[PDB]
Amino acid sequence: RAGRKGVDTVGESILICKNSEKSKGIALLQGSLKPVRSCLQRGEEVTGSMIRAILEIIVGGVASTSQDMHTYAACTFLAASMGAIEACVMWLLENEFIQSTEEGKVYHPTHLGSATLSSSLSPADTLDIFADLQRAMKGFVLENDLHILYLVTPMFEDWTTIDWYRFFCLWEKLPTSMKRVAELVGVEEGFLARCVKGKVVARTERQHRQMAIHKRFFTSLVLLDLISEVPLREINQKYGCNRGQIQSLQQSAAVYAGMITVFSNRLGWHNMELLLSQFQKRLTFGIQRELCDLVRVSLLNAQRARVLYASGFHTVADLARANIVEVEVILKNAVPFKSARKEAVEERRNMRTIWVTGRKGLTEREAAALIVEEARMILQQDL
Amino acid sequence: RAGRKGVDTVGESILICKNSEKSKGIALLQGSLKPVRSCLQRGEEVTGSMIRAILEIIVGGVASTSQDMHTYAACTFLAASMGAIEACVMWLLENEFIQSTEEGKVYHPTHLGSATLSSSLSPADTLDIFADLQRAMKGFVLENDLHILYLVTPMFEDWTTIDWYRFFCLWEKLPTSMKRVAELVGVEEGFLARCVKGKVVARTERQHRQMAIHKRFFTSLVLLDLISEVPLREINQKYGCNRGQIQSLQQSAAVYAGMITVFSNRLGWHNMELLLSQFQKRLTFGIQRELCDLVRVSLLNAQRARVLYASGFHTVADLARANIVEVEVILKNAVPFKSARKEAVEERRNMRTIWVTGRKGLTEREAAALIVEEARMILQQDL
Ligand SMILES: [K+]
Ligand SMILES: [K+]
Repeated sequence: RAGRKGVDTVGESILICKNSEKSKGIALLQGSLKPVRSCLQRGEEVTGSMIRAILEIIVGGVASTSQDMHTYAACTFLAASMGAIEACVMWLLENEFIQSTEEGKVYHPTHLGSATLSSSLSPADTLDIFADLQRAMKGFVLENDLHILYLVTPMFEDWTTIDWYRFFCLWEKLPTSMKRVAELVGVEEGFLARCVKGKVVARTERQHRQMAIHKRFFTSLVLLDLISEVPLREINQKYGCNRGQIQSLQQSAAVYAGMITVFSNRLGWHNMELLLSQFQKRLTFGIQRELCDLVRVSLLNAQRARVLYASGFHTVADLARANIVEVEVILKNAVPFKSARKEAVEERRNMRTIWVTGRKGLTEREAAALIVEEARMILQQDL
Repeated sequence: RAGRKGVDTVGESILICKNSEKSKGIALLQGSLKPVRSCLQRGEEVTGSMIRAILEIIVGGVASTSQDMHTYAACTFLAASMGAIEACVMWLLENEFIQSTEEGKVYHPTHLGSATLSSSLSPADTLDIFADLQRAMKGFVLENDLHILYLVTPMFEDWTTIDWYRFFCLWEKLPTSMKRVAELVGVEEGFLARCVKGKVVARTERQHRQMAIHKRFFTSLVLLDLISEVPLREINQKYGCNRGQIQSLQQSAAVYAGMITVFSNRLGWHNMELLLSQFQKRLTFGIQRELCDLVRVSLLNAQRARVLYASGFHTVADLARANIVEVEVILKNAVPFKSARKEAVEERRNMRTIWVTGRKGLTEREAAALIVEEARMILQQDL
């Protein structure tokens, strides 16, 4: 990124080092990129990338027989550099992903197969997800939205560094209704104590998904406050994570929530599907059910939707009838100031202070007129 | 075992083979024993045998410091053939087995440590056992003896080849009170179906202790009927296992039941200890609580104790007052015949038909007199 084309004569790069790390710095300047691996490499005859690859072609209906499988193996990048394929096919058979009809040896997708493909889910993750859902449908808590959120809470990657001492403090202060959900999932208070007392991550044993469970329940709490319209600064102080890690999490959970919804629909689990089908939109914007209609407008996010709701505008229909200058004023009240704000400067009438995507700078007035204009266009398309 | 010392001139050994397996047979005749491994060998820096070895010397109080540890490492068979030790010490620290007091670096046993040593349990198994007990004390079924038996049901080795189709048939016919115990443990009906329908053992994943759970619950059912004085032939037909596999199981479970009882006592878990402390004796002989007093006599097993109980002799005290020839007759009624038995042969008055340990052949009369004689000696020692 050193050197602007058409602007600079040269691009300069400086790597600051010490005498001790002097040799490692030179290694980088002379270093070159490593050769590209296939990521489908084989004491592991089976592998995730291959299992998914084989599942996609069989369920999709472009690979039926055993001859089609090895023909596919020829097209891979792994074979370009110049058994394992057969192992993945059996794996799909053992775990009810694929069917075999002896037309000798022809493979067809199951309901679980077609569901996994439509859900864009990884076959390795689908097994635990399928069990987790069946476990939840045997005993489910409906008095709050926490248990539902847990099912759509992603835990395939760490989104933040969790302070366990902070976690235990929230555990005790946690209401009884949410402790019931914790117990029902696997959250044991004993494991939480062995985390604060001693910084033993363990996780060496495969059976230590016990760690992931507590990380997942911690995350669901964050997502619970998030769709409860709890301020980002409160969530930051309460949990110990920045706004960057949160936004990356909600956009991840919004997508994941859609996956579990599709997965539940293709298996015929209507009751479970019915509950989940409202959280994709709520996780995206971080809102409650009431603001779901307002946030259809492009410029209206969580903060702008709430202040317009609390001012009499509950729906797009109510927002189309709106007086523009009234919308503008309500927007002006949602701004965050360090001092308890909420002189006359008439030189700020042209200040473009509202950002969009692929944006021209919008004034607070122009944005308001756009919100009312868009609301009317949507109101007509609703008929 | 070919050649009797002082009897035979030679010992002959014949290995019958085919032309195809001819070469493998010669390999055995010329073959010799492999060198003895240390079984404490090290991508495994930690190992079970070492962890147990280190735990025993610290808890026992013969190894306190870090110098004592490597001094011990010198005495091992592994070092005789001529790092890992330090890894095991940390493991004992991470899992609350051992304490460290910075007298720089001195290691002491915890309550969990001293309990494991007194229980003769393996440190690797103790972790899951400790969790299983804590899980059981949160929700425990007392209406039957099944849930208690599960806690003392050993599953570290396979004692028989379980027919899963047979298992599912017993599952449906299983009463509601015992289905509640199954659910409470982990027995899912879905996994039972995927065993009968398809012979997929899986168990490749470490998290597949789900297999062990169903094997363990199957075993507890056998142990339940066993202490319910259900005939060995019925248990054989019902489950599909021989009397040899059963006897090896009960003597294994009798010992294991004693271990869990001691383990519970050293942790202060009195309520749990109280329930378990009656099953070591019942698992040994395969009896109900009523026969616990009778089986104190050496010659009285499960079968002989029951027929004497059903005939008026409930205790050793009642058995000391007994008329010998009456005891003899009751014993004669407990014999199993193929025909519906239960001529006059007075030539069988000297037939030694009762076996003992380190035995002279006992007549049904001599045995009866021994039972009454022993009962009197015990009755006096009871005072
Ligand atoms: K929007
Ligand atoms: K006895």
